[PDB]
Parts: sequence; C-alpha cells; structure tokens
Amino acid sequence: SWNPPTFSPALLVVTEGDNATFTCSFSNTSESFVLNWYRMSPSNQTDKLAAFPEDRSQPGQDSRFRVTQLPNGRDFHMSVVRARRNDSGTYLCGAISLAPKAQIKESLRAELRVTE
Amino acid sequence: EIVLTQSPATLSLSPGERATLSCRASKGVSTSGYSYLHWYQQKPGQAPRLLIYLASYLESGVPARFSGSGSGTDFTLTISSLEPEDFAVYYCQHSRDLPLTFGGGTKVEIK
Amino acid sequence: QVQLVQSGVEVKKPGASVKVSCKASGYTFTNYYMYWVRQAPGQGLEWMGGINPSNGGTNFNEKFKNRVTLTTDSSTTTAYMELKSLQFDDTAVYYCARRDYRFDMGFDYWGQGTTVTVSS
Repeated sequence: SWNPPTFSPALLVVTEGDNATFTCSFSNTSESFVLNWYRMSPSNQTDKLAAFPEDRSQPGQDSRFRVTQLPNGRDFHMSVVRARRNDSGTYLCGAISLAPKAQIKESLRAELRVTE
Repeated sequence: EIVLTQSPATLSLSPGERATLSCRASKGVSTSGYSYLHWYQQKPGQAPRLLIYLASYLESGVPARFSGSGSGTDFTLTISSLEPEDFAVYYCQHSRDLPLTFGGGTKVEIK
Repeated sequence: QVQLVQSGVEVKKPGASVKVSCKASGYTFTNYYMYWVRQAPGQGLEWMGGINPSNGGTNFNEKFKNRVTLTTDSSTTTAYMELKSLQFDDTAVYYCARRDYRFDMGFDYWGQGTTVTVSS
C-alpha cells in the first residue's frame, strides 16, 4: 500500500529570471517507484517535464526543469531555472509503481505565476 | 557509448528445457537501484516483442516462464521451460544514456 | 487494441529520400513517446531516433542527426520518419516503437516493419 505524493506550495509566485522551486514529497522512492514532474498542456493533459531518476531517453528533454532528491529521503526539489513568463502554468508531480501494470498517483495541482 | 554483448550466440534446445541468456554491458547501466535493461523477443521476419523491462519486470501478457535478473553490467534472461513458440532471437537493450544500443542477439534454435 | 501500422515497402535509388508512416491506434497518442529503430541484413538492431508527440521534441543517434526528420500528427495519431540522401547502407527494415512517457519501461509495442531497399 502507498499514498500519493504531495506538491508544495499550492501557489508559487516568482519574478522573471529567478528560479521557481516546488517540492514533491513521497516516502516510497525506491527500485519500486519513480517520480514525475508535470505541467498541464494546452490539451489539458499532464505534460511530463522531468522524472526521478532522470529520463535520459525522453525526446527533447530540457535540463532547465531540474529535479533534486533531498537528504531527508521524503522531499524532492522541482525547480524551473531562469523562469520565464511563458513558464506560468499549473504544475504537479506523480509517483509510479513500476511493478507490472505500472500504477500512477498524482499530487494536487499547484500554480506558478511568473511576473515582471 | 555502451556496448551490449550477448552470450551465447546460439542455443540449440528441445522443448521443456530451460534457456538462460547473458547480456553484459561495457559500462554499468544501473543507478539508484534501477537497471535500464530490457529483453525483447523477435522471430525472423516479424516485429520484436517486449518481454522484460527494467531488467526484472515481466511485461503484462508475457508468460510467467520468462524472467529477468541482474544489475550493473551482468544480466540474464531465463525461459524456465521452453515451448515451441519460444524458438526465436532474443535481444537486450539499454537506456542508461544516449545513444540507445541493442545486444547482438541470441538465437534459440530447436536441435 | 493497441496497434502501430506502418506504411508499405519502399524501393529507392541512392540519393533519394523516403518517408515512412506509423499509424497508431487504441490508446492516448500523447501518453507514449515514439521511436524509430532499423534492422539491416547482416546487421543487428540500430536505434535511429525519438519524438515526443506532445511537444515535438526529438532525440537522435548522431549517425542520423542531419538526415532524419521525425514528425507527428495527433489529429491522425500518426508518426513519420523522413530519411534523405539514401545510400546503400540504408537498406533495412524500419520499425516504429512506442514507450511510456512517464518512464522507460521498454518498447512495449512495435510496428510490423517497413522494408526500404536502396538499389541502382
């Protein structure tokens, strides 16, 4: 049994050019589970920005969307480096159980508004 | 660039025998407890079929007599009891980094 | 339910170009990245490239970086591979294969293959 990850904060406000750091919390991270960092697409679907561990075969991967595992074992920083106005949107994270019939659980969605 | 080396090149086996196939990577393909190594089956002239993903997970719909094991640079595909439909070429593939490469294949033949 | 049906056999001359299609059906077309891998006579399997159908992002094997163009159409759920300046070593069977966008859990479905022959 496992619980879905949590995404913080619910509303993040950053100035254009600064880094915008969310936090995905998930305590099952292991060889059984993987993490995803999503932003909602124009089709109202979750568009995968990044993953933990790094999805190196994702076509068009942008290293500007950075995921870092924190020492406490539960938290993961998910940062937009050098954030632009067009980076404003709705963000979330997911946890995927890899065992056959991989199951996905999403966090609640947070809002990033890039200003100035 | 990671090179995958499969041994043996050919296994001549009868139905009911157990097949074990080796895939050795020139560099490690495991990090954080995940092994980025998949096993496919291809019969000649037909499309490949995913058998094992992440080196130990059985793809849904694939019979349980197939299993994967290993980590780092050493990996094995086991067919616990060979059936007639299992005579085919078997390939490993890594995704630790780019470019993605495949092994040379191991042909499981009927003797 | 899940299918990937590729275009038909191609017979080309050196220097020509070929465009192979891959019609996907039975699933959310943007939930899976699409990849292209070929298998030549006397050669093994060779990864050519990949495309993210949601944003059009691509990755490539450096051997094909400047000769392959990958595109997608979500309104028809079709992936396209265009290979220009064909040479003799391009004779092969060309496959499209999908991968879960969430994580790499293998190429869990392959197209049937498209034979491309380069001959004089």
